Amino acid sequence: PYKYQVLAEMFRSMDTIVGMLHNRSETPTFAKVQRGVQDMMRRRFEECNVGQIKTVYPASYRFRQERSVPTFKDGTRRSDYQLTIEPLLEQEADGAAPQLTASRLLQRRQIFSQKLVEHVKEDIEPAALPQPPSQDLLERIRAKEAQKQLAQMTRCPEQEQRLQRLERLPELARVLRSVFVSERKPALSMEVACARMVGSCCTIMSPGEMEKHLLLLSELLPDWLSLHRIRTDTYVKLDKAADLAHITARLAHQTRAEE
Amino acid sequence: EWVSMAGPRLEIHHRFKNFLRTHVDSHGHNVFKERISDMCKENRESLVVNYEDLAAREHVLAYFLPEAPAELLQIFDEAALEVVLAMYPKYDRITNHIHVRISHLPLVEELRSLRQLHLNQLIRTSGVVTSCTGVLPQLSQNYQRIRIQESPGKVAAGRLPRSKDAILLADLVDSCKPGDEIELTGIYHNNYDGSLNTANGFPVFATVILANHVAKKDNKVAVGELTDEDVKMITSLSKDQQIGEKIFASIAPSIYGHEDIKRGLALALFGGEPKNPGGKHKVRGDINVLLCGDPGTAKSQFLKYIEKVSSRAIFTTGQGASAVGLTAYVQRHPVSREWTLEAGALVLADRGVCLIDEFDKMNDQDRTSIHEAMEQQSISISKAGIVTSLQARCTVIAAANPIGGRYDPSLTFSENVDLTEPIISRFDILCVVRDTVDPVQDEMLARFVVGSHVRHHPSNKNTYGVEPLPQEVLKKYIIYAKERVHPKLNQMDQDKVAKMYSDLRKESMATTVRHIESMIRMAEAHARIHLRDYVIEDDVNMAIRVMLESFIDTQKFSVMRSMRKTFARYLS
Amino acid sequence: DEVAEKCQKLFLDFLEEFQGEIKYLQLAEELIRPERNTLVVSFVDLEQFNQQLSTTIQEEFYRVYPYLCRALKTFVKDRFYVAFQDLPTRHKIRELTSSRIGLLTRISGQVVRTHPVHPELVSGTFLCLDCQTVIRDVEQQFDTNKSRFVDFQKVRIQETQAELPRGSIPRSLEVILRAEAVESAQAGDKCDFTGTLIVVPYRLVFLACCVAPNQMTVKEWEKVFEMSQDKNLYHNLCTSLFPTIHGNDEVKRGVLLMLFGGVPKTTGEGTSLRGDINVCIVGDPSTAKSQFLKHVEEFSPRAVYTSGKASSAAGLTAAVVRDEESHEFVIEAGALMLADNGVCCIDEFDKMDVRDQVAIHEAMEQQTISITKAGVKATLNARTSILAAANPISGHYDRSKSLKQNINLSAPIMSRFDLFFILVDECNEVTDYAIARRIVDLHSRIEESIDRVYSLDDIRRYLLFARQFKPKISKESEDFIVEQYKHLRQRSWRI
Ligand SMILES: Nc1ncnc2c1ncn2[C@@H]1O[C@H](COP(=O)(O)OP(=O)(O)OP(O)(O)=S)[C@@H](O)[C@H]1O
Ligand SMILES: Nc1ncnc2c1ncn2[C@@H]1O[C@H](COP(=O)(O)OP(=O)(O)OP(O)(O)=S)[C@@H](O)[C@H]1O
Ligand SMILES: [Mg+2]
Ligand SMILES: [Mg+2]
Repeated sequence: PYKYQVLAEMFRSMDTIVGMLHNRSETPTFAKVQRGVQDMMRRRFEECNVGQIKTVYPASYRFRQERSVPTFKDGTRRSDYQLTIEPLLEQEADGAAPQLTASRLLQRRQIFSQKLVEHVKEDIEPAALPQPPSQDLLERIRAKEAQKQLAQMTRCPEQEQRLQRLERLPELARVLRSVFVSERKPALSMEVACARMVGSCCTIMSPGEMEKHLLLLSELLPDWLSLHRIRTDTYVKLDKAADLAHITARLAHQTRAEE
Repeated sequence: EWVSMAGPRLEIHHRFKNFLRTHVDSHGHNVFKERISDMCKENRESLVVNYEDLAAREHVLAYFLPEAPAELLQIFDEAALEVVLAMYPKYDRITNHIHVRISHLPLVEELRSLRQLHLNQLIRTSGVVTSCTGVLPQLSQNYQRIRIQESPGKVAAGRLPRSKDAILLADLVDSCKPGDEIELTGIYHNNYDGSLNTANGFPVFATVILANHVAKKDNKVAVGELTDEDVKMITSLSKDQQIGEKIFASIAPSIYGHEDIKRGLALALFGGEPKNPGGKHKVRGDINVLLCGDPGTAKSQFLKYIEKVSSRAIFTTGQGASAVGLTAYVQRHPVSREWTLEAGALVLADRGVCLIDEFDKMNDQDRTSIHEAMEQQSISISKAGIVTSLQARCTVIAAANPIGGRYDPSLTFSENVDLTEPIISRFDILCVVRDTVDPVQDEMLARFVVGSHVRHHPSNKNTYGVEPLPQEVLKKYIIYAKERVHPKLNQMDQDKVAKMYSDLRKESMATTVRHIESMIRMAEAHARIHLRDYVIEDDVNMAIRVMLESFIDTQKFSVMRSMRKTFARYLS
Repeated sequence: DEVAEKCQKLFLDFLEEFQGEIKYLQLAEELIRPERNTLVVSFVDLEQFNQQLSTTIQEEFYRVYPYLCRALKTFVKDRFYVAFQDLPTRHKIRELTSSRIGLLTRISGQVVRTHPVHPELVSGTFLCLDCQTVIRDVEQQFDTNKSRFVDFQKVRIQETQAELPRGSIPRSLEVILRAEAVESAQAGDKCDFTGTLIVVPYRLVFLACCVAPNQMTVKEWEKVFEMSQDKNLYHNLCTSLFPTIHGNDEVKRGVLLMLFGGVPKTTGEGTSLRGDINVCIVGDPSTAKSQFLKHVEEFSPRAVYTSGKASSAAGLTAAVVRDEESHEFVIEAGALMLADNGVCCIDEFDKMDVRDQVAIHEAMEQQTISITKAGVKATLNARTSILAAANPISGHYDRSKSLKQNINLSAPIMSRFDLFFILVDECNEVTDYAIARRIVDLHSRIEESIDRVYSLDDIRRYLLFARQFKPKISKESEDFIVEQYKHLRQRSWRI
């Protein structure tokens, strides 16, 4: 039929384009194949006809949805799925990478024509392509509740602030370790260490907060981390051989105890 | 490597000879014999062979040509030379070497797309010529070194146009000009340059394309690329009696009102037919549009839309455009130090459109150079001992703001705009836009603006009463009309236009030939809109109407009422 | 090098045992793809898997990198280049010294210039011209058919403004990108590059491999949530952002709004609608004209400050300068394009010449700047919000003259500012008392006289979280806006 003739012609064009793209080590994308077919046959190319091909002879290709396809300087975002087509070719016994030679091209078009003839002897439904993945009483009650909550918060605020800092100590500690890994030094001053930690921390913080956090680390865990008062400064020394997992477990236990 | 084998090499040479002497076209004519007879008549030195026919007949040759270009091309040149000698023995006296040219390579690649993988391979590219050298002899031959930049229309915004070098030998020498859009089929070879290695500090090879075939990128290629469905849709649109209304309404959907400005801009976009009566004087077929506006009328929006729509478009601002920048200039090459021409904005605007923003900011010295290109559509550069002529056939759209920021209706149009009379005279269409406080028009503007704002949210992503056409359909219609229609003015009544022009003289001296020429090319463009090979007088009537509207818009208030009363016959 | 072989074996171990799925198996399988030839490896996974290997790689990256490539090739062949990411330490350009050569570090800068992609010959197959001997696999110390080439890009980077010490010229650095790193960076962008500092004949050059541009902690997230539910959030933010400024709260509201900013929209016709706000403050002297500029500059890290007369036309948008080495013309960035997606503050806008303001015109509305000078044609993004400060003519608002006669500004410039505030100074005893007591309290009690409802860092985090939402316009809002604009327009600074 005329429709089957057009199907065979565009299948030949698709096979030629796929071979040309694959023989030079280039990943065949749907857009390039469509552009090539449109230039070759001056006809519209669309996924429905590709699904029709897959229905006719599914063994021709493997269709995949893939990311990270370099589209040059086209402004394409990474999150855009792309439909790639991989030719299915029998592996030769010579050990060389399979290549779409003209003999294989002729074999494929002959097999496609034979499948079309078999279908006639019996429109083609396209195959499913892989898709991408009183007011006073209320006010008095409110005032009583506010007074009760105020009496509740008469407890020292610092009691919770440390707790807040207790949740921030572990992660920062990790960074601290890396800092002493990076500097090739056994001890460092407060100023430089705090500046580097702030410049590398995930949270914007003041140097004073970093100093108080370091003091809290020293007071909670003195065996790992030591402070030495020299002249007009305090210097920080750490044991780099300690296991980080056990220290993290100890910090979690201390935070639980403080809760 | 496999080709270098002597046996297959010779066998392929004789097979190519049989292809030359055996191919038959669909009409039963051996095309290459006619081609070789024509070349012998013209005493050329090159032969053109279609790659498509070779691929259809010999697949192995089509496979080999991109892979081993130099050796196979040399063999084909030898085969062509010996075929010529056998057919025309005397042809050795006029030529000693004949070269084979490969045309219509299916694989077309851009200058940006060039990588290592394409090295020493035949590639087809497209671009625009910027600078060229002279004819240089070699102790082997003719030499040409040219510099090619990417076509500005195809280049995305915000990224610089990249440049490459190309080499032409013998016949291809002097086959192109600077500022000409061409496509090339040539070999992407690499060259050894120690200066680059020393500068970058590591081995660098300067890749230079050795072109085999040169073809200027006329719109014939674009015509060939057109799908027949596009042609049938365009023809079905042409028979519509309201095609003009929908075409005008299809421009600037996001802007409300302002029928006259979009009418004039569309009429200029479709363009007239350039003429050369006698080869003694050349009558331009281009329309220059001037848009003087009070602030708040979305002139820049119109210019931006025109920039986007046009297949070839360049956008320039008033402050950043110098006289040297707009035109081609002479410069000494940093490497070879011969005088070279670098094309300006207008030169690259040839066959395209050029947009000038804030034209009232132009320095008069920069203005002086504009008139030559406006009147003659050609630029003569006489600098540093080099005198050259370059084509400047471009459609110019200029924007302007009145001095003081507000247009005074009590003054002449010349007084409100800080431009000399010749500059205004060169313009064919003048459009002034004012600001009026009309509550109903304000309601319409506000409603349309808020509706457009709601429609075009990224999360969510007429006056004539006609549905606008799709942008792609409009572009295809414009291309087909530009490249197919050539109207003829065989049914114009000269008495009516003569009387109208006498009245125009009377009422202008009470307050020229190029106005008649502008009206003529305007009627030609209006006929081109309707895809008619011959012009109907309705085109003339509409051109007269719009020209009279433009003319009366430039007059004082005390006289435009009398002008409208006098010319109420045509405006109705 | 025995340690190099040990590093190669340990990298094989990491590739083959890191995990309940091995992360790198799919990446290695995709490395077979011709367009994919570099492998991205996290540094945190390397350091958690083992520490000796991580330190050795961080310390002798140049020494073991070819061995890492060999390990990658062996691992892939059992069933190419190596890239690293997520180094926890950031360094400054002024910190780059010879003592750090060979160390794996990441550097932050701004790309100013770019060069085209060039083929670099790595291993060359040389043919002797005397005995026709083919010499293969010849490394290069800084036959084309059988040799190996790698894509190359050269980048020129400049120091960031924040890290620039006062009175210091920002130094420039050369960066080499190869393979997938090529063309991944664009001029005018700020990037962090991971790699090493190599020695070029001497000369200092950085070899880079990678480029840079829900999961927040519970307490920060809960604080943001709680402060998002405040009914008096607007006034509290207005007070906290300017604790030391008395009155003039309308200016505070306006600057807060322009900090938040609107949403940009692009029409189907490709036209972009500006989603930013431009603010003008004009007033008699002794007012707070400047202080707002300083506050917004110190608060927003993406703020640029400039004076009026000292700035030229070229310095604002961009300039065209001839490069010494290349003997061509390139573009040097201006303040507006450096302030991209930020805020630019101009002081004494009146003293600027008209020739400069006309240059500003394009960036004001079209949000882009176009250059067509000396054979250089380009368009650049200028997505900025402009805050301008000025005084009226002669420095005093003369009530004997009309309002229009009191401002010497062009009509389009007047039109293109969304908010235009004019400040007039009056002699009132209560205002004088309040101003005097505030000033003296600040002078005497510097810190204890400051009560901030929310922390500045908290405000910054909330603003960052809020800026990514894109609200929709309701129909009720639609017709309310229609009728309000009707009433407003039915009545100098034309609307
Ligand atoms: N008639 C209109 N219909 C719809 N939107 C409009 C109209 N006039 C102006 N606008 C809007 O106003 C915006 C700004 O207008 P502009 O283009 O800057 O004004 P202008 O008339 O070009 O004068 P200049 O050149 O800016 S001094 C446009 O982007 C439109 O969104
Ligand atoms: N409301 C206010 N609250 C606190 N201090 C104020 C207030 N108004 C004025 N001042 C003080 O007056 C100074 C003047 O402010 P500036 O903005 O530096 O001056 P100016 O009004 O911009 O005049 P110019 O432009 O510099 S000539 C401020 O720096 C404050 O010290
Ligand atoms: Mg405008
Ligand atoms: Mg001030």
